[PDB]
Amino acid sequence: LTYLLIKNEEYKKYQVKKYNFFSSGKKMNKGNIHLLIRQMRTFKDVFVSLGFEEMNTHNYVESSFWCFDALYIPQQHPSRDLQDTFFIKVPEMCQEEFTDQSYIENVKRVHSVGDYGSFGWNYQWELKSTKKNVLRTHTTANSCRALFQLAKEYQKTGSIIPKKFFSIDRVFRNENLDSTHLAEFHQVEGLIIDRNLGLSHLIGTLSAFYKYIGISKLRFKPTFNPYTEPSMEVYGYHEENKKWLEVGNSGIFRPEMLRAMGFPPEVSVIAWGLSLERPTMIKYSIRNIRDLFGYRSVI
Amino acid sequence: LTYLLIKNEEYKKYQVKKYNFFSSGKKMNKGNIHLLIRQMRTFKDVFVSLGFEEMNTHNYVESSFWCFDALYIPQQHPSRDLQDTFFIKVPEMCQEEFTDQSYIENVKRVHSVGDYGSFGWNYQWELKSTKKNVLRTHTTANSCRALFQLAKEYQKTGSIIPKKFFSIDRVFRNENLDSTHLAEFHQVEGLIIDRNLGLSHLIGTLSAFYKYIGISKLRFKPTFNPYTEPSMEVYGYHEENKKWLEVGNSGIFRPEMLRAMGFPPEVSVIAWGLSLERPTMIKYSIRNIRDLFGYRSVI
Amino acid sequence: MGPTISVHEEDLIEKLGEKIEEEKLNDICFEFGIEIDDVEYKKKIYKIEVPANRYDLVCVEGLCRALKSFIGKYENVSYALLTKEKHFMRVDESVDERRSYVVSAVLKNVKMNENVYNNIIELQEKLHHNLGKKRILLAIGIHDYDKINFPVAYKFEEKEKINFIPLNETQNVNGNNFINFYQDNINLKSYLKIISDFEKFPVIVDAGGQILSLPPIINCDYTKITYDTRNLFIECTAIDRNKAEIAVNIICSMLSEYCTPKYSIHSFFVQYDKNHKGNGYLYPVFKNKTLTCHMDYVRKLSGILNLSVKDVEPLLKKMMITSKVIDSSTFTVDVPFYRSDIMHFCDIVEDIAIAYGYGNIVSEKIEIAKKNSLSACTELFRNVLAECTYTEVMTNALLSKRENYDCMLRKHRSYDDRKINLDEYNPLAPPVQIMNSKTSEYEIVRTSLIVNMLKFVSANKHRELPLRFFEIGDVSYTTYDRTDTNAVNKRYLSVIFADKFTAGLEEAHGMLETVLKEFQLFSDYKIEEKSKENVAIRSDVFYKLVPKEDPSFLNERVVDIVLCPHNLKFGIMGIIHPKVLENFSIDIPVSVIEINIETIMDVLMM
Amino acid sequence: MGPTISVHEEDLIEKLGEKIEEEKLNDICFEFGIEIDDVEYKKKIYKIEVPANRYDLVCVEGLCRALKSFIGKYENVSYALLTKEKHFMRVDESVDERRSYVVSAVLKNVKMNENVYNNIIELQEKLHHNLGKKRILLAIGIHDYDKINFPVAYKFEEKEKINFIPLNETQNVNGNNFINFYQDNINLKSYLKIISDFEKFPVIVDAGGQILSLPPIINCDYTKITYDTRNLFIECTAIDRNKAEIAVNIICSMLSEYCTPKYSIHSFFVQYDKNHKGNGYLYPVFKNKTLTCHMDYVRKLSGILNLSVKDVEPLLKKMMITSKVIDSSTFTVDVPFYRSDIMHFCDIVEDIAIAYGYGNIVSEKIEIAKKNSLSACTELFRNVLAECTYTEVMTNALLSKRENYDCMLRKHRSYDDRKINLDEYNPLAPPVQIMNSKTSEYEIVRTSLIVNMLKFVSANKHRELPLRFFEIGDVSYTTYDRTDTNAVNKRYLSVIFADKFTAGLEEAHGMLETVLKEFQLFSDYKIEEKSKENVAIRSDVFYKLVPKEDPSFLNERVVDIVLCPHNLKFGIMGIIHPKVLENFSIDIPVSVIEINIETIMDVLMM
Ligand SMILES: COC[C@@H]1[C@H](c2ccc(C#Cc3ccccc3)cc2)[C@@H]2CN(C(=O)Nc3ccc(OC4CC4)cc3)C[C@@H](O)[C@@H](O)CN12
Ligand SMILES: COC[C@@H]1[C@H](c2ccc(C#Cc3ccccc3)cc2)[C@@H]2CN(C(=O)Nc3ccc(OC4CC4)cc3)C[C@@H](O)[C@@H](O)CN12
Ligand SMILES: [Mg+2]
Ligand SMILES: [Mg+2]
Repeated sequence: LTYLLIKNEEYKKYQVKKYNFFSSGKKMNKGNIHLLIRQMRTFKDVFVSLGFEEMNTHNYVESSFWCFDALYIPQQHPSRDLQDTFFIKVPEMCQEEFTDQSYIENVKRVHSVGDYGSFGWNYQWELKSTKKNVLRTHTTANSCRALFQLAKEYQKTGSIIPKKFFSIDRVFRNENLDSTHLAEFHQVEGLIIDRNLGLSHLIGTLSAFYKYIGISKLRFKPTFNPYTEPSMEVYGYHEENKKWLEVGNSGIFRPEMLRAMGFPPEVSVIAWGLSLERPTMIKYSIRNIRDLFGYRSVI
Repeated sequence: LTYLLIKNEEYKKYQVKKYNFFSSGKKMNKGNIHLLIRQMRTFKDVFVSLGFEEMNTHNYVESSFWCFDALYIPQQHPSRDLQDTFFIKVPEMCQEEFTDQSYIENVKRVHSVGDYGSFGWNYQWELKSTKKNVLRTHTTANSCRALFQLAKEYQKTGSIIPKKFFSIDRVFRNENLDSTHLAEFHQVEGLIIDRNLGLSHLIGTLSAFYKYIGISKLRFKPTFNPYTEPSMEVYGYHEENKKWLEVGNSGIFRPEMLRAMGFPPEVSVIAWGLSLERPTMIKYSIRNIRDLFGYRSVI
Repeated sequence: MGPTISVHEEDLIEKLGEKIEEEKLNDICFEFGIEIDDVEYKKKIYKIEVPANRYDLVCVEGLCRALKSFIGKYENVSYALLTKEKHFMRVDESVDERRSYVVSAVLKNVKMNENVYNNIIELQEKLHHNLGKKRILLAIGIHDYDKINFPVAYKFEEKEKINFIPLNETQNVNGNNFINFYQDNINLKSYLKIISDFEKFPVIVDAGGQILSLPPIINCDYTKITYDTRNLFIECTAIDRNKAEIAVNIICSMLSEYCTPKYSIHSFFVQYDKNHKGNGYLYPVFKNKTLTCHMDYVRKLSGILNLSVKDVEPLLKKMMITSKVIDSSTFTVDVPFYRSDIMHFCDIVEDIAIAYGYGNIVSEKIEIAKKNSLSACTELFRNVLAECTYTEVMTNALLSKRENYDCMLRKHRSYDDRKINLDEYNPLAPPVQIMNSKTSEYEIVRTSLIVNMLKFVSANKHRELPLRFFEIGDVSYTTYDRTDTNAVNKRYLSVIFADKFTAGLEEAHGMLETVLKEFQLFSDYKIEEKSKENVAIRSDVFYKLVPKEDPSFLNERVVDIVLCPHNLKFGIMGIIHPKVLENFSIDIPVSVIEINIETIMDVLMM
Repeated sequence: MGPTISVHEEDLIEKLGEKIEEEKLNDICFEFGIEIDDVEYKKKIYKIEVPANRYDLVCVEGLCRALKSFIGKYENVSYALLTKEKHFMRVDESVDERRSYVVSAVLKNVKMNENVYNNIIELQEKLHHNLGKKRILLAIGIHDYDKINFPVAYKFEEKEKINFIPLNETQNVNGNNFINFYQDNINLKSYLKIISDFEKFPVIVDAGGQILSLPPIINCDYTKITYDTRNLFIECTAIDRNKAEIAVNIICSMLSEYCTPKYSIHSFFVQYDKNHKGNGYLYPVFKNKTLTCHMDYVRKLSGILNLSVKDVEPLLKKMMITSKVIDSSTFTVDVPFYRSDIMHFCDIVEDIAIAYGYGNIVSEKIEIAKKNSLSACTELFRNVLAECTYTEVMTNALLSKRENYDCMLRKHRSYDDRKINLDEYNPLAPPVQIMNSKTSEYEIVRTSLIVNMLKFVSANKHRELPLRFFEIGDVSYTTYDRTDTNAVNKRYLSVIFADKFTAGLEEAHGMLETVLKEFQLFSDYKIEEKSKENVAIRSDVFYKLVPKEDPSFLNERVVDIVLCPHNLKFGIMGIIHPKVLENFSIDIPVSVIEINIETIMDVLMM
């Protein structure tokens, strides 16, 4: 059947039954990084490879100032409505005198009466709404925090140092319980800050990024984002399967967003974002979302 | 003692002996990446982070042309002597018409009668010795292969594209069996190729590299290498311990090496190299080499 | 995201000019920013989606001319804001701040139809739902002009004085039975109870006391919209003055073209009472804003490379913008009131980019650093074995001919052997031999990993069992006339198991299966088994276990692992022979797997 | 690497000029390229190491003036190559190609000493050993001038005609007993049998038939080197003409300074016979090569930034080079025959860099991208758990107050609680509460991972046991007046074990120990145990297991994990209470570990 501690110098006089190798062996138990975390690593590898620095996104609660108002999204936008957003109840409002009053002033000014060459939005901005805590709808929020801190530090330093930032983290949407979409999901964001950038640079780093995951051909559709003009939906051709897919969204951040921060018109930021879940369930051929993540996600 | 499948709705009427938590638990068995491979990963992470591309070093046999003659090391150098080098016996010689006869011609010309502004070595070069296979003494060999291929391709293209290369791989020395040093060890090499480089750039990327492993202060000693003029021994200050250490070697490759390849004097290459073993046994406080690697290397 | 327009398919008119069909309409919308969502009959309606911010694309008419200009012609549109004396409206102290503003408009001498009537109400619902955000910020009402005795007013009146015959009914409805009346209207219960729960109710009413409308969609039945309505009066009541402005400008703008003095709407004035504001507003406004850009910004942002202002004037025309040149380094655009979405020079740049075509901006071409794949593959192998609690090992690349062959009870292949395939696993290939080892035990480079871990196991047989090691590294052998050095390296993985009571012919087998399964490469047995359970396994390539004998392995217990359909031997796995356990001083049974991870690499999935 | 010079310590002379002592000599050598290897008496010899390629630094005299110039003075050296008529040497048809060349030199009127004599022979051995590569390419011989009747010759003579009294003996030695005679000389057996095994033996011999030397170190005893040797003749016989040239130039160069007409050696001519070559050579050669550099190369290569040729002339002087300016964009250096190591403009650049000081080139300052540490730490935790065969899990961040508290048999802390420490593990901290979940079960953000994996275990209790999961992710809770949002996130890790017959109070404990051990953070029990075995464990910080009770854990079987000396609770571990296994529909025992990996992060070692 099988050798033993005793059967050396005495194994010759016995029967070695056939072993049916047309079979499987003993089942082995082994540990597993979650599929979603493997996807997250691969993306993070791509990002560190292109020289990018991870941003801090260690938070789920966000004030609407960072999530909406500092991105130059108006307060009467469907993204700021209860139906589509988890608003926070008990820690309902953030601290007064969050960030800097000068920045808050710039944001109110541009939102209401225009500034920086922009016409504005021609409503009257309310500080009261800006302080309502939500579960962040995107990590674009933390990117805006980071953009503001590097504005505030380069105003003191006087120097505009080019930089590259990425984040991968969970965000929340008040979708239904009938699995139309997901209540939670992870978002991948990257951006670059320097002097005089534009869609040529976006398409460069975009095709870089995306070939790095096996999509050599890209196409670009104009679409709308309130924080990014111009903006383009990104499609890419999946080699191993038949068709083109929607793989990302991106654009150039608006002047009202950045210049409110302190940046001069020289400075521009290019940014893009995409899901983690969709790559995952495509690569591993996962049918529906609830077989990956959540309490009923075995194997 | 411990709960059971039967003791839910019937656990209340029993004795729960004390558990001595002032103890260790069940010993767990777990798998291990080799310490040397962990060190190798960390270095490789540092390298991919600075944008570097791994070279091919998939070989242990090297012709002396690539190991010695193309690096502009003379044939009557102590590195090419039996005492310090494993020469190959059965596959003793490589193929005639290895690489290109023009390159071989350039190397003989510079070694013997000088060229490219160099005086040369004023001996008479022998094609016979250049074809003797060895176990490679360094991976500088494969770096020279790669430098030659990018020369040969940029001559056709006409364009000098800046690039960065690293390798981590085993090399061999005919040291003794009395553990003076090691017969085998892994070498880490990096280099950069572009226009008009020099020691300022070397010290830049060097302090980059080395802070990335927790050595913020560097010092530099002139020393000698036959393939690198100028060249500097690199010392770095180890924070967590008392003293400065020798941590690397480096310099700028000689014109006789590169220009023989095809490069114009515009092109220069900066390069550095270091051990894998020494970081490993410092980080993990390994006493002597034979407790890490080799047949008697448990734990 | 985005609002889905339901337009027709008979839809395609002259307006289109070409009646170009689906396939080039598709690259036209892609190049423009629209996705054609669906087509579905009731025959063959086209539901499309448009930007949420270009409210001048929420009706078929606003699309028609936009997409028309996108290629066809600018067709510099004509307006005519006549008139203030015969037709006005006033806003009462009553109006307050719960719903402050009203904006009115008079489209005189209007063409009438019954599916142009469908057109109108589709437009009204669209602006109600998105811009007006389900009527929460504005409500629009369409009244026949002629049935409303001017002037008109907008107040918050006591509900007991409110009585009118809504569009729904023939029977009057008092204010104080109003909510209760529509409380269960499927279409309107929504709006009703929330929007309005004031002490007084908001009404727009003519000088004849005739209630004409409210916040809740009901309006009087008397000013109904029906064909043979010669001309129209529109009111829009709202909490935001500006968005109501934009609302009515869109409405009268977009059906001016289909009233018989085409592209002409008559105008109204709204004068608030002393207490509220106190001011007034002359609708329609219709101001252009005429921002002027600088020539460096537009190409640096748009990444348009080399092009100048003589190339710009045609580009905006395709987006329905009017354009003229000031200077090589200056522009002069006027925003159409159309484009409420333009707040900055960058919105013009966006439109110029779209007019240019997102497929025609030349890329930065950012040079990336490729990554060696062999390293990649072996690191995945390392991880998958560490996760089964195997410990990695690293041995000497040099050994003695005595260790590799004699103790292994075998002899190496000939140096003139021509059956040797460089893609296969070649443990007894002819070795690389050293001339001058200064250490006697260093005769050759290893050609198999198994010997060194046999040494290792012997080293640690005292330790705690089972022993579960693996090594993964380079082998070398002689290849005359096939490499430039006549030698080659290969990358092997060996997995050794040892235990007092068993050689794991079951666990090594399972380990090989598990390791390869990680890369979606399966046994043939596995593929048969799971397809009898009617499951689709990766079948196009696989591996099999071929029983053979081997000097170094206990008989009937060693196997070649063979890649199919290539038919290439790439590993071995079995029990180690007791004699060679003696030779290597090993007093416990031992099982082994070795594979050449370079054979299978290209079929592995990672 | 490198050759170790053994110089004295009384050594320090005037030559030095300052007699500066060890500490600044050290930064001088570091700045120069030398490492001071050791000091050891016989009193206090200084053994140093010098570049292998600057053969003009292999004797004390060559160092002295080099390091002297390095700071002190250039001291532009003087030569004087007199004379060809009275003192020559000829090379025979015999000489062949096994050892072809000889180079001779005559240092006339020389100072003599007995430790200058030590100096000489130390020099001779050094050049023999490294440049000459253990005499395999050149052999040097020092003969008193006067005892050699000129002219002299170099031949391959029949061994039966070779007879002379070597330095060793007083008794003659024939050629055909030569090897056998020295075959067991400790110092020389090496050289002998290998170098020379020709039919004839190579001798240098004067016109009086007197054998003076050979390849094997023995020379005639008659021309010994001993004090009161007025002046010296040197021969150097070698297979490479050039390296012999460089050899003797070094020798007579470096002791010219200590013959009384200082810095002057007399010269010789060597005329090969018709058959061999046929040519001749006038030693010493002593040519300067005078390469001239261009001003862009030197700063682009040396990275010297802004500096011009007026700054260059002083810099080379410190290296003992002579320097003059041609032009703002041109140089004129002459190589001293000294510097045999200079083949290219870059060797001058190297020396200019050294003269500049490697500590004084301003760095590129290449801006690197820092990396988040929390990600780093959690990925290490992931790997160390995967390697024990635990499977990673990812749950919902939102749940119900009913799941977190009631089913867990507990209530959360107060919103006015001021004992709450943000660095600790705070499972019942006051939660973050949602206003409008559109899904009833989403009342709060989770504050502990344990509940969701209790749900998970319930989900998979049908699956194969044991279950070994872990999750590692963010928790949130309310922190009024302590963050800018009044909420905070923490990063927790929870490890759940479940099995039919046991709650693993032993395996969870071992898992915690193993996981923390990976980061060299140990139990206090561990530290006691392994220090009783007299082992040094990381002791400066550690953790302990504090028994407490918990509503949700079976009594006497749950523990606080506490970081010391900080005294901060950072996890919990124990058996789950049967009642809450009922509440969560779990019919098998379950054990748990949860820790806040942000408390221990800064003491973890990675
Ligand atoms: C609201 O839901 C949006 C979600 C999610 C998404 C979309 C956009 C962003 C963004 C952004 C952004 C834009 C500008 C600046 C900053 C951030 C983030 C997430 C995915 C984004 N999408 C997405 O990930 N799809 C995708 C992405 C990559 C990919 O890789 C190839 C397989 C190898 C494959 C698929 C696109 C679609 O899946 C889309 O259906 C759904 N999108
Ligand atoms: C022949 O043996 C040389 C070996 C090995 C080495 C040295 C130089 C090179 C090189 C090179 C080179 C130079 C120029 C161009 C290309 C390659 C390669 C290996 C280590 C190189 N050395 C070495 O690794 N030491 C070292 C390096 C890094 C390090 O990191 C800090 C702990 C965190 C710590 C120690 C230096 C010394 O250990 C030295 O004693 C031994 N050197
Ligand atoms: Mg737009
Ligand atoms: Mg030098």
